[PDB]
Amino acid sequence: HMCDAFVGTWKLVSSENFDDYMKEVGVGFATRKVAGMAKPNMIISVNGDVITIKSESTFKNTEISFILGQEFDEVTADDRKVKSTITLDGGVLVHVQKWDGKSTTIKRKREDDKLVVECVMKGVTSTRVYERA
Ligand SMILES: Cn1nc(CSc2ccc(Cl)cc2)cc1O
Repeated sequence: HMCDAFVGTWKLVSSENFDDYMKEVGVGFATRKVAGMAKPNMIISVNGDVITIKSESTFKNTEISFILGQEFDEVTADDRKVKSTITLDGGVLVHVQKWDGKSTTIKRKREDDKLVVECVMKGVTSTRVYERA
């Protein structure tokens, strides 16, 4: 019910430090270049307890479906095989991905009419701002 503020179709309007985030994650040069060019839409829906987040771009369409607090396997757009858990903490969707003894966290929050996505890998944060399509 509260997760309703996230539901809809969103379009990327700005990005900061995404290349640096991808470097910290271990993404190679060619994938960074093509992924960094993408202007994805993010489509979020809910059906009962199941949340679906789709990312659609010229680089790589992805779709994850999950229940809050319940681990799932995810193949990321850059082809990492990760174990993911997504929870809703104080109104923020918090997505933790674990692989090869590493961890990254993606937070999605509503701020004004934006959906702000913060991606953190060690000390490196990328901020990506989406608005309604
Ligand atoms: C935060 N984020 N992630 C994507 C998918 S593309 C992607 C590429 C490389 C990495 Cl490391 C993560 C994601 C699009 C977007 O706004």
